[PDB]
Order: sequence, then structure tokens, then C-alpha cells
Amino acid sequence: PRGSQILCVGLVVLDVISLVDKYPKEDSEIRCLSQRWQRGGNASNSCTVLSLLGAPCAFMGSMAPGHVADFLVADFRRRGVDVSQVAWQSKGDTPSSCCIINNSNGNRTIVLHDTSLPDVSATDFEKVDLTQFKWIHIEGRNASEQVKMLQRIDAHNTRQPPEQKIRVSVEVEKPREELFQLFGYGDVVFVSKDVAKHLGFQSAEEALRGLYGRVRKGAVLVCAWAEEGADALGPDGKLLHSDAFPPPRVVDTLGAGDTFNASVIFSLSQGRSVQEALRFGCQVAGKKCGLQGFDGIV
Amino acid sequence: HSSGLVPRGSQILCVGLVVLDVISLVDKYPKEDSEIRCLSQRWQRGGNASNSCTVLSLLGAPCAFMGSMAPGHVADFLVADFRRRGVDVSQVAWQSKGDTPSSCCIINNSNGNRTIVLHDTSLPDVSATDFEKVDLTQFKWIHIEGRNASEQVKMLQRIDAHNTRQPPEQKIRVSVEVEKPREELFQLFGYGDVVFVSKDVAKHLGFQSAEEALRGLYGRVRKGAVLVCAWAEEGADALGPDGKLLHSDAFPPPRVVDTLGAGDTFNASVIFSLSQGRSVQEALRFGCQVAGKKCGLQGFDGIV
Ligand SMILES: C[C@H]1CCN1c1nc(-c2cnn(CC(=O)N3CCNCC3)c2)cc(C(F)(F)F)n1
Repeated sequence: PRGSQILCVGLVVLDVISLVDKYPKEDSEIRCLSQRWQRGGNASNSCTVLSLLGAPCAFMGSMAPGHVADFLVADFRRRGVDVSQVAWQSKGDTPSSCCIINNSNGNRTIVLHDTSLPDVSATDFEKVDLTQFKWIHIEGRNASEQVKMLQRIDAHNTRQPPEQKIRVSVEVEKPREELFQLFGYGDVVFVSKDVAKHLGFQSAEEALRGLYGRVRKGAVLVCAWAEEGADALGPDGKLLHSDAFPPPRVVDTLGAGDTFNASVIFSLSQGRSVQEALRFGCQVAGKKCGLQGFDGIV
Repeated sequence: HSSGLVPRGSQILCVGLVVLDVISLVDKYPKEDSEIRCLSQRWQRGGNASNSCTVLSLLGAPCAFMGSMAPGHVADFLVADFRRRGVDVSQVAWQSKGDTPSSCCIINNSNGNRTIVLHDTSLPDVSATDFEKVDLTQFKWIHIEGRNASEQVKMLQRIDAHNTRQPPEQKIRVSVEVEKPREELFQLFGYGDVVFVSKDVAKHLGFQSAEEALRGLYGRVRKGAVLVCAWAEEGADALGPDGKLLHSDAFPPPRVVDTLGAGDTFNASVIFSLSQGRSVQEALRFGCQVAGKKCGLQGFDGIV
């Protein structure tokens, strides 16, 4: 535990999954093919992927003590994911969602139950021993609070040898304008196709060109575009692309996004080029889209 | 482990489905492949037999549920919910294959429409051989929700065999519900002292009222039986061997809040009333009152 772990900060959510033949028409009744529970949320799913990739990692997000959280915790621990930094709440419930996964094309429809659960705070983050970590990934959410956490990492970085920087990634996944300030932080910034489209952009290339001016100097902006693979753009101005690796049957895309991000991070943290990390990201996400859940992606 | 002494001839048993219903209230029905925020979510123990055991316990009857569950967090939730309602779950038939049934119910806040993703069918139903191993003496009434009928026929014959050996006051009374319009369930009409048939089933057989359903289906019940058909806001009818069609109007509450489980409230309250020794006409009326009270309340709290 000396700059050896990856940390992801974001949501952990109980995903109550129904696998169906066809997405139900409104006001109809359909019998699902199979049912399961999955530990979800973005940062949490990334830890699943990191752990399967063999990277020691740690999750940090809010949970309320409970049966739900007990299942989540057992799950994390079964994966060897570090929960030591979890910010336990005494107020609110563990969030949960119903996910209907369409077995015929892998589409996933998520009915999210937002609880009270208050977010991980600057002050929570204050308590964290940054020295454990080589890489810290932040799922954009409570921006102002996270901006301070990023400020904290910058701080700790300035006072360390180049050999001992903590690399930082950020994801701006959700269309809300609160998050747009997050583009300014981190060595790697992941911007979702949803965010990109919601800002008027029609492809990864366009989005990268359109938004690069918002990242910080030296940063790599990354934009995955579902079956069209993923693109990246660094300080050299050269657009990089990877085709997708679609499985012959796409059966489950829940967590595809997070699988790509974790795989990109893992690859970069292993010292691979951005081009190689973009391909690996698309490769692992493609493998994942052909399987239910996350086992067997490697 | 463990379980205390249940006095002989004391409990009412309901056999059938328990399911975890996840109910989400939404602004708009979600487009496929989107992520939406529901207005509210709740996890509720559901199922016809399961709902009836809740009502029985609230009415003051010792009651027991028998159905299938598999070990896991779903069953833990359901078992804790049964116990919170005072239901005896010692006869649960624990299974090694399949999932405890779980359903996803999306309610449009606009128009009240229910889209339902129903549980899978991986968990095996209680079988006749599971039933053979149950000591029946602690039960005074056994109610069977019609599901896997050809196995449930043998359970029913096992109860008949028990009853032929008992003195009249240790006979176990039996009821059956046929609530789903499935052909295999039709043979259950011929068993039980009390047979409940649903409006949806009556309508699927082409009957347009409770009167028409009872007169048209009474031929199918065993000699001496009472056939019972509730018809929502039009109240309910019963018909027994004397040929007299009995009726009670509904008792609609001031404002209708929640009709889910109304038909299970009615069922359980008719059984309870009959098991207390009341006449059919009294049970029919008591069933309509409790059910109509229920429809004015969220869930089952406050039904008596
Ligand atoms: C991660 C990317 C980089 C290569 N990855 C990849 N993604 C997907 C995929 C399918 N659906 N989604 C999610 C999505 O589009 N939406 C969800 C949110 N709402 C808007 C629509 C991602 C499929 C494949 C594959 F090609 F393999 F099939 N590969």
C-alpha cells in the first residue's frame, strides 16, 4: 500500500435486474426470463472491472447501514475491493434501481430511486490518506464539493516528485451544467455521448474538438460513442480512435460505460499509450456487452 | 431453527405465491434504454395467498403461509415482512433451484397505468410430495390459491382423506381460489367447501355478472360447496346447495386510495368469518366491508 491502489469515488447502487425478451409496451404485462441483484453505480461498477483486471482498488461513496448495504459490502469484499473509505450516513436509505435488460439487444432501462443519501463531501475526502493511491477517479456529481477534492489532490501533487504524482480522472456523464466545471480537473476527462449530444455534438470527433478547450493543460479528453467505438484527444492535437469490439450478440449493456472507463484507467495506469488504452477499453466493454453482468470479461 | 407449539385445530393455512413487488411511481413511462428518477419506490410483499395471510393475522386469526422460497436476500425481506405481520412461515418450502419471485411494477403518475415485469418461473411450486410431509392437525382451515393444479388436486385429496377419519369438529375446512384464467385451474372447481372464482376468470369464460358466473359454474363444484364471486364495486355473490343466490353490495370508502389486494382481503375475510361460524350471507357482507375499507387505505394497515 504505497501508491499501489486505484480509488473510485462515486455512487454504489443496488441494481434489481429483470432480463426480458422484449421491452414491455406501456400498460402491458410481460414475464421476465430471469432476475438478479447486482452491485451497481458508476464508480462501483468500475471497481468491479478494476478488480477483475487485477488492479488493487478501493471504492469511496455514501452508504446507509442496512440489509442492502450489507449485500453491497459483501459483494465488494468478494471482489477484494477496499471499502475502508466508505462514508457511512446515519440519514437516508441505500439507493436502488429497477433495471430491465432487454436480452434481444442489450438495451438497459433504469428506474432509479434517489434516496436522501448525502454525497461524499470535501470534508469526507479530507480524511483520506492519498498516499495509498496511484490513481484517483471521480464520478462527477456534487461538483463544488468534488472540485475541492480535486484541489486537494493538486495540492498533494505539487508537493511530490514527478515519480510520485497521483494521476486523476474525472467522468462527466450526466447532462447537468453543474458538472461542466469538472472538465478543468484531472489528467483524463471522460465525457459521455449523452453529455456530448446534449451539448449539440453529433459524433465523438466533433465533441472532442468542441470541448478540448475546457480541459486543463496536458489533459486527455476521452469520449466513448457506444457501438461506434471511442475517441480521444490529447495536447498534441492528434485525434485518436478505436473501433468497438461488438460481440455477435449484444445481451447486456448495463455498466458498459463503466467497463470502458475502468479499462482505460487500468491501461493508462499500466503505462500504455492512449491509443492502446482506448482499444483496450473498447475491447473489455465489448466483451462485457455479450455477457450478463461482469464475470468472464477477462 | 425451532418454532413453538401450535395448538391443534388452531390455524388457517394459505397455500400459494409470495413475491417481492418493487413498485416505482414515475412521471412518464421510461423510453427503452433511458435512465429515469422515480417519484417514489417501495418494496412490498405480494401474492394472493401471502396477502390473505396478512389480512388473516390483522383480523385476529392464527395463520400460516405455505409456498416456495429460495435462500437469499429476497426471501429474507419476505420472511421479515411475513413476521412483521405475525404470519407463521414454518411451512415454507425452501428450494435449491430458482429465484424467490420478484416483480417490477411501474406506475405512471399521469394516468395510473401499471406496467408489470412479472417474476420468472424458475422456482418450483409446492408439490404434492412436499404437502404429504406436513402434519395437518394444527390447521382448522386450509385455503389453496390455484396455481400448479394437478399437484394441488392431490393435496386436496390428501385433505379429504384426512377428513374422512375425523369427527365432524376436527374436520379441516377447505377453500380454493381460481383467480387466473388458465384452463388447468378449472378442475379445482370440484374441490373445497368454498370456491372463490375471480371476476377476471368469469369474464374470460364469457360471463357478464357475478349472478351469471355463479349460476353458470355451480355445476362444477362438489356437492354441498359454496361458490363465491366478488365483482369489485358491484360487491359479491355466493351460491350454495340450497340454490339461493346471495349478494352483498360493496362498501366503497370515501375516497379510493389503493385497490391492490382488495380481492385477497375479501377472500381472507370471508374465510375468517366462515371459520368463526358465521353464515355465508354474513361472511359475504363482512368480506365486502373489510375489502371496501381496505380500498380506502394504503396497504393493509388499519383494515380493522
Ligand atoms: C463504452 C463504449 C466504447 C465502446 N463501448 C461500447 N458501448 C456499447 C453500448 C451500447 N449501449 N451503450 C450505452 C448507450 O448507448 N446509451 C446508454 C445511456 N443512454 C444513451 C444510450 C453502450 C456497445 C459496444 C459494443 F460495441 F460492443 F457493442 N461497445
